[PDB]
Amino acid sequence: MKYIQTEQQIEVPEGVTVSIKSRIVKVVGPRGTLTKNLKHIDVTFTKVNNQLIKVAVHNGGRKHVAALRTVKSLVDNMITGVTKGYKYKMRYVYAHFPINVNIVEKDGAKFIEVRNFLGDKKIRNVPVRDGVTIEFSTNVKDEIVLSGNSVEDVSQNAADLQQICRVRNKDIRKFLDGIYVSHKGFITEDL
Amino acid sequence: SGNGAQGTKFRISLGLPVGAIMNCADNSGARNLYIIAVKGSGSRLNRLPAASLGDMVMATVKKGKPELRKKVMPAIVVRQAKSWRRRDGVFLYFEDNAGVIANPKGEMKGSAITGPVGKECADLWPRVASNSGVVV
Amino acid sequence: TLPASVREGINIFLDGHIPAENLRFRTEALQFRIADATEDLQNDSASRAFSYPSLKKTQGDFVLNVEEGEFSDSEILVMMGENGTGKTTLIKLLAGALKPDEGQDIPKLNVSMKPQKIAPKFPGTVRQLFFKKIRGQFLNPQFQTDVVKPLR
RNA sequence: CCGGACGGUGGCCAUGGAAGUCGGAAUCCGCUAAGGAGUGUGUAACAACUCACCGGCGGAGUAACUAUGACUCUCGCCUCGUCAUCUAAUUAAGUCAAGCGUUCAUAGCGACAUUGAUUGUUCACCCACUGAACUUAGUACGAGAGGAACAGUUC
Repeated sequence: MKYIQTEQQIEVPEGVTVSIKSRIVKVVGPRGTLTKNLKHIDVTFTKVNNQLIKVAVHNGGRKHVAALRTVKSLVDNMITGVTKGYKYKMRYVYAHFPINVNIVEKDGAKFIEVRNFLGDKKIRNVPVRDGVTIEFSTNVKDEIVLSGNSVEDVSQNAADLQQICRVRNKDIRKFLDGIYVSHKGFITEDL
Repeated sequence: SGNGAQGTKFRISLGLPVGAIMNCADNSGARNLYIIAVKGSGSRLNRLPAASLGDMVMATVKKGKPELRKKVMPAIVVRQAKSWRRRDGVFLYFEDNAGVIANPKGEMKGSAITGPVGKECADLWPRVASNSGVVV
Repeated sequence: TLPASVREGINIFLDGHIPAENLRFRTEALQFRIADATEDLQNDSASRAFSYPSLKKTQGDFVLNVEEGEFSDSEILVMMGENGTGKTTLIKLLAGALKPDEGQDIPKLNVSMKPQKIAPKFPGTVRQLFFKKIRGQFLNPQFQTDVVKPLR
C-alpha cells in the first residue's frame, strides 16, 4: 500500500566515525576499519549527531521497507565488528578417525588443511580469508577459532571449513563426522 | 573375471567366442567345456561375447561323466591358441584351447590340471596356481 | 593334525584354513601392506620432527654409540638388531629416563613410553589402571576389536 | 522474547493397565493476578516436555472314499496342450482425505467422489553378461544380522 516513510536508528558509539557518500559506508574504529557498498538498495542516510544516524525509505512497498531494517543491521554489525569484533568457534567431531587440522601456506597463502577426515584419502584445504585469523584453541580439544572485524568474512570462512567436511554415501545421521560451528560471539570479553 | 579374482588383468586377444569348445584340463571327469557366456563382457549388437586366458566363462560339459553333463557351471580358461601379446613384447600361443571347471568364488572342482597353464591365469586365480605344473 | 612336510605345513598355516578338518581356524587372513597400498601424503608436518645429535651412553662395561639421525612427523621407525646392543638403552634416552654420557636430547615433546619387559609393580586392579591413563580410548570401537573382546 | 502453568483429585465408569492427553458422556468446585476434570509431545502405566492463560519485559443320476462311472434312465479351438526327451535356454499423472501402514491420515501408499535359444514375429519367455573390480574395509554404524564412501589403481 506504500508507506510514506519508515526509518531506522543506527546508534553510534564513542570510538567510531562512520562516513557515507553515495551509499558507500566507511566505518572506522579501534579495531581497524570496514567499508561496504549500499548502492544496490535506495535508502536515505541522515546524520542527527555523532552518536546517531538515521536511515529512511520514502513511499516504499513491503519488500523495499523489508530491506530497510536489513540495512540497519548490516551497518550495525560493521560498527560492532570494529569495536568488539567477531569470534566464531568450531569443534571437530568424529567417531573414529581423528580429524587433523593445520595451517599451511603456498605463496603467501594461508589455508586450513584438513587431513584424515573419516580416514579420507583426500587432503582437504579451505583458504583463510583476509581480515580473519585462526587459532587452535589451547586448553580445549579439537576447537578451531576464527576471528576478525567482519562478521561476514568470519562467518563465511567458518562455513567454508564446515562444508568442506560434508559426508557422502553414508547415513549422515549416523556418520556425524565434521567440524561444526559451536559458538558465535565477540572478541572483546566481558561483552 | 570378477569374484575371487584377486588382481586385475591386462587385455589379451579374445580367442573363444560363445559356442567354442575347449578341452577340460582338470581331473573332474569332464572331457570338454562348451562356452555359453563370458563374465564381465560388455554389449554391442551382433558381437559374440568371447573369452581369453584367465577369463571366467559359463559352460556346460558336452563330453564327460553324466553327473556333470546337462548343466551350466563356471569355468576358467587356462590355455589359448589364438595368439596374444604380452607387455614384454611377445606374441605367444598354446596348442589347444582349454580351461577348468570352477565355482563362482574361483575354486577348482578338480585337484589337478593336466598340461601347462598361462601365467596370466595363474596370476589371476590362486587355486589355479596351486594345481598347476609348468606355468607358461 | 597328521604329520606334514616342512614347506607344506607352513603354507597351509598361512591360509587360515585346513581342508580335511574343514575349519577356518583364523577369522581373517594375514596380509602385509605392499607399500603401494599406503596413503600418499607430503610429509613433514611442522617441517620435519625433532632431531637428535650423536649420543653415547656408556655403562662402564658396555658402550653405546649413536649416529645423528632425523625423525619426521607422522612416520614410523623400526629398530632391529640383537639384544645387548643398546636398543633398549637408546629408547630410554629419548624417553628422558636415561641421561646420556655424551650428547643431549632435550625435546619439547610429550612422550609416552612402553617398556620392554613387563613385570607388574603397580598396586591396583587392571581397569583402574587403564582408566587413569585415559577413558574414552576405552570407548572407541578400535579398542573393542583389539583388546576388550578378544581376551575378555 | 522470558516467569509463573496451581489445590479438591489420580473426576466418574468403563478398569487387563488408562492418574488430563486411545475410550463412553459429564465441564464442576477452590485458588488467586491466571491457571482447561485438560491443546499437542504421552515411559505400560505419574512423570517429564509442552500450550491456553495470567503476568516481567442329447441331457442327468449313481460313490460300503474324494474323483471317475461298469450300470439305470431320456430324444486340436483354448494351445506356447500336459510328461518326458534333445538344450547352458527350446512358441522348434491430480485434487478431498475415509482408510491401510500394529503407535501415527500423506514416510511409503491411498476408497469413495472429482479435474543366444523358441517363434515371421512386434510381443512374450527363458539362458547368460554387465559400469565393474581392487585396495578404503570386513572398518565406520549395528546387540548381531550386516554392511558403506570420498582418495588412489586397473579394465
